[PDB]
Amino acid sequence: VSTYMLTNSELLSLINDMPITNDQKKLMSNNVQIVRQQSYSIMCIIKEEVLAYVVQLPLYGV
Amino acid sequence: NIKENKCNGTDAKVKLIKQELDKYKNAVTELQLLMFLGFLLGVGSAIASGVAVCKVLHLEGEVNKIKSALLSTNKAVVSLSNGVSVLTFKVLDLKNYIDKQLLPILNKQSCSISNIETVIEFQQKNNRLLEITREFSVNAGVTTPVSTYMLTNSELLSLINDMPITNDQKKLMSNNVQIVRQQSYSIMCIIKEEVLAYVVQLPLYGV
Amino acid sequence: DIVMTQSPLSLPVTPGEPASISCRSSQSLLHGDGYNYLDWYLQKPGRSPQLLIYLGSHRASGVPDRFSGSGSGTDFTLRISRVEAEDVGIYYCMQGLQTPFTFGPGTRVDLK
Amino acid sequence: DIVMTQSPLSLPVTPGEPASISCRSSQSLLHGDGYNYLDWYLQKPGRSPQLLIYLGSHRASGVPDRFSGSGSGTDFTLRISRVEAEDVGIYYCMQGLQTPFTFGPGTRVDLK
Amino acid sequence: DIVMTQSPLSLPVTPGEPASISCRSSQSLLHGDGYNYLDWYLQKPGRSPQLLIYLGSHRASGVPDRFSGSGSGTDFTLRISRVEAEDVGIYYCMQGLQTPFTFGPGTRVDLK
Amino acid sequence: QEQSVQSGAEVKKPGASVKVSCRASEFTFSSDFIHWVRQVPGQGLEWMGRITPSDGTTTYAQKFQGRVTMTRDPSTGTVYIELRRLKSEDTAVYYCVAYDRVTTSAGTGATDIWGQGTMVTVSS
Amino acid sequence: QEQSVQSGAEVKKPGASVKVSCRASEFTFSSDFIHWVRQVPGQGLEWMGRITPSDGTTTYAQKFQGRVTMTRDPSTGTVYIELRRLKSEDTAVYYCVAYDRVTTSAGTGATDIWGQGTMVTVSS
Amino acid sequence: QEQSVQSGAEVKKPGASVKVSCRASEFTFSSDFIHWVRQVPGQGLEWMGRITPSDGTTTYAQKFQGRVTMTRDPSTGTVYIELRRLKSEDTAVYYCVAYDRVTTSAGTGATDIWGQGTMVTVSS
Repeated sequence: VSTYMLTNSELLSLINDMPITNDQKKLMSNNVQIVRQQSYSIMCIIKEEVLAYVVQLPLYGV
Repeated sequence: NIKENKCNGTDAKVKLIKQELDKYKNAVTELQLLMFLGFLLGVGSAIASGVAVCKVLHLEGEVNKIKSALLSTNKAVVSLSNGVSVLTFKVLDLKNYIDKQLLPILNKQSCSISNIETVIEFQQKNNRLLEITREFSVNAGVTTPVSTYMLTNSELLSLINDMPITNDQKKLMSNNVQIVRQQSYSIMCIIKEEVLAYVVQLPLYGV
Repeated sequence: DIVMTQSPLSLPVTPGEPASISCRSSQSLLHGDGYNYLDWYLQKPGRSPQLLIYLGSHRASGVPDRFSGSGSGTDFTLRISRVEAEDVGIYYCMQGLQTPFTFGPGTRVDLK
Repeated sequence: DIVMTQSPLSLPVTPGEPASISCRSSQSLLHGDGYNYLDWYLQKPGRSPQLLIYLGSHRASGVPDRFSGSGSGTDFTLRISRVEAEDVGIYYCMQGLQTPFTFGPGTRVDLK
Repeated sequence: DIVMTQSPLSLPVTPGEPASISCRSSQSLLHGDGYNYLDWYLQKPGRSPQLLIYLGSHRASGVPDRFSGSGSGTDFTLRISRVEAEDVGIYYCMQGLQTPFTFGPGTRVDLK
Repeated sequence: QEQSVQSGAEVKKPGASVKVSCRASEFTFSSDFIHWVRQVPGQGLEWMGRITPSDGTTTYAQKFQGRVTMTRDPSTGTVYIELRRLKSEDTAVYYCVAYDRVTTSAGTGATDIWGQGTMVTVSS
Repeated sequence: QEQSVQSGAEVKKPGASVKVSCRASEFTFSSDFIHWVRQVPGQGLEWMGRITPSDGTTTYAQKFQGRVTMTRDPSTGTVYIELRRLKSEDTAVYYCVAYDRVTTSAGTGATDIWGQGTMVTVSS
Repeated sequence: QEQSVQSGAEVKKPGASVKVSCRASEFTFSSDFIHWVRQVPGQGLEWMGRITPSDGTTTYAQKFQGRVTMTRDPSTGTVYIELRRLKSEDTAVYYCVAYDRVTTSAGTGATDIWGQGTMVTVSS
């Protein structure tokens, strides 16, 4: 995902609001380049004057 | 270096300038935070000299020496610790436009800019810098090949001419700048002391 | 020093019509590099004076969008786009070129 | 209501020299949020009136680039950059603030 | 042809205060597509005349930022933002519409 | 900008009532007002009245108050004006015009279309 | 823009000296000048003098030359003004104001803050 | 902006003919007109005539019509002016100037260069 699709502040807010533990948030918030490198974006339905798409962020487990 | 903004004017020009300054600060903060027969070849590393150059740069006070040795001329030859000879080059200018003109007036109570071309010039320079920082941001710190943003045509030609090599190699490489640009590399390097420096790695044809 | 005059010395105003006050100066107040050095101050009865116009034709914080300044050289005019009922008081004209600073006599504006 | 006057009441014009007509109003026509509410209408002999200037200093469709308006407050001026031989007729001044709408007496412009 | 006049015919100036000179013309100098066709020339005693203002309100090479022009139609004004001690001489007003070219009488400016 | 959309000439007698109809479906532009303007030959214009085509709210002049009646027929979006007791002096020309103006933070829009106009005269 | 930062009222006698103190740590804005302005009731303003808080350079008016003394205490960044031999007529109000202005190639900055003001009167 | 490009002084007698030459190759700027301006000392300027260096079209003034001849030599791009029957009063200074102006939709360009000027006098 490019900078145009997701700004730094929005990504940090999403990471903070992500329902995970604290160690994972600490490890992922200091390496935003890596978590951005492995993400994905899907373009979705267009209707009712509103445009919505899907962003897929990895969830580190080990 | 920019720290904060205090003036709360109403005119739209102040709003545009403040928005562009905020974009500049966000880009600077982001860059700060960024700190057949095929199996008989070998897994030798590609980028190694740039890593060594950046590691030498990261040492104590070398960047200060480089900055103090490039105050009068934009192009010079500086020597680092141990023993090495690396060319250094300065691009753009942001130590005079934003520190002498906009900063002394924004940090006030009743700022007001009675002009319109300054917005265009500031947006052009900020667009260039933001393009550089965004292209570093997307590619996770390593880019290839180097785009036009990191190295312009005239600067590349000057670097090739100043490269300590023979004449035939210079003649062969200056007529095919696309190929020599295709095989180059760029490494983002230390950020400190209000000066940003990175490393460009250019191939040196031998046969 | 520098001697200033204002015009008029009395100007009743109606809630809905514009108004204009003129400051006339001595030898030109115009500086070098650019911009004049004249200011318009307001004072309500009893309170402390508040800045209205600075450096000729600019505005500070506050001062809602109905005050303006104009002029270049030795004559300057303060113009109200649409006066309200909260502009009664005294107006002062100030210079900033040399430093025998001299405020004007002061123009009184009251509701009619 | 609101009473308007025009100046002059007769103005012959030469094909190649500029011209100016002034509309004077009663208590200020200036609205709130912004912009005046005065219009300049044109009428040729026989045809139907056509809009010339709307909302002070703007232009509608048509009206080739030789008409302009100016003024702020209670006095307004309509200025012709370079008149031609097809501008004979009657000019009218109109308001839009309250709703006792009152056109002006009308200024007659003829070729000299 | 076309007859031009200048005002005034004598204007002493002081080093630190502005100055203004007016050129008045015959039947309008205004061209078609756009822009006027009047120029202001300067002449020092002894040397060759040098252009000061061209095409109404523009500036050529040189002419430091204290000279300006203004006006539209038949009257034009040349204004000095802040005169210096090197502006003594003679000023001339020139037209460029037809080709019986005529210069003005010439305004003399001297130090007081 | 004459659109040639009006009724025909009318000749009447004192003491009667006169009706003028203007159709507002051929103005080629949407309008929020249908202001009526009368003009006696040899003099200037004079504002007469207005009705909103959306609902039918009427705004008159003080002199014409209590004498003129405005109505709207939505069959073809037509407006009718009725004057009563034409005590002479009413020989004039009537125009139905489209007149709308809107202002915003940055930009002003306007629409002004004048009609052909009808001639109403009264005589013995 | 009154900030309500001054001393209290003062009543004195002819032939004595008067002292007025203004603290420049609560202006909420950095200032390069602390100009003092006096005003007699029923009349207009009049400049009195200025001192730079950075070093302490003083500049007075010709009329007040040789009579008024300005000093700066860096314990809390406060300014003191001393007037001597109040030969009547000095019953007035004194204001300490922050007054800075800077100009550049494109853009001008200003900072002007007035104080509450103290009242100094002399009587038998 | 004096360029120091002109001929020398000339002293003549009544009833003869005078020739003044101006070379238009050292003006450092391309020009479309080579207007000639005469000036008698103690008075103002006055237009004399023009010729286009491209082809040689001549435009004179009514007073000087039928007396002055303007020609162009393309050997070095030089212009000659010839006056006949100098019935006194012609003691003056002559300047050859480059004078071009062009206008477009957005932007106006001009080029004005004055010469050193020669002095022509007639006496017994």
